[PDB]
Amino acid sequence: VETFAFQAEIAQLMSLIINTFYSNKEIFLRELISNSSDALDKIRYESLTDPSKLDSGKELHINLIPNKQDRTLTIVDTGIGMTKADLINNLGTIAKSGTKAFMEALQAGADISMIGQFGVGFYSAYLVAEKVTVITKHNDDEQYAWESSAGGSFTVRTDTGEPMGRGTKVILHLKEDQTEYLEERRIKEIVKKHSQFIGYPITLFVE
Ligand SMILES: COc1cccc(-c2cc(F)ccc2[C@H]2Cc3nc(N)nc(C)c3C(=O)N2)n1
Repeated sequence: VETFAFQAEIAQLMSLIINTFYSNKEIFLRELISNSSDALDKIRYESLTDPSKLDSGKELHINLIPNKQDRTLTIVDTGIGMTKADLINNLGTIAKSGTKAFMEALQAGADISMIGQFGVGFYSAYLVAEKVTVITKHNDDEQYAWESSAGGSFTVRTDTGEPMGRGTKVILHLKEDQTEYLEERRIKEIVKKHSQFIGYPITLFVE
């Protein structure tokens, strides 16, 4: 298990998300579904010039899986996935610029729901989760588990768990007061409200 420091700017963003009073927490789901959709668009387009990129799985979809026993909501996609370099180097580079812009927008009167416009919507997971675990597999790289409970550090390890083919699984370990996001009716309401035109099947699993 390797432990890494977030860039100061990203730690600052995470603290803002965790600490700011903001009741409209439900937007985390739209942000993660949007990320999944982008990842699916990316593998689909790449496969037009290299069909072998789908050898790791042809089906392009999103699953939402609540588990009341574990108190987790998992968002699974069969998108492009992330390499180790993405997790430790590349995504932090884009996150730095997006965070700066988002901060400027907030000072000028924007609100937290607009986070996705700045390309850093992933961190909205921390509106509802005390810990986020991400399992990811990109073609030609290993399966990794990324994890963070904020506090300025994240971990990465090679994942020896259930092989996933290709894609990303975001596992939200929900805060004690955010268990509404495990309820079928609530998730259905939110998907209908904010994610109705996503161009991939979204299957809401039941418990
Ligand atoms: C999903 O897990 C993680 C872990 C660390 C950082 C990010 C991240 C951060 C950003 F600022 C902007 C974008 C991302 C991710 C968001 C993402 N989600 C999904 N489902 N799939 C992919 C390929 C990505 C991706 O390419 N980038 N995402």
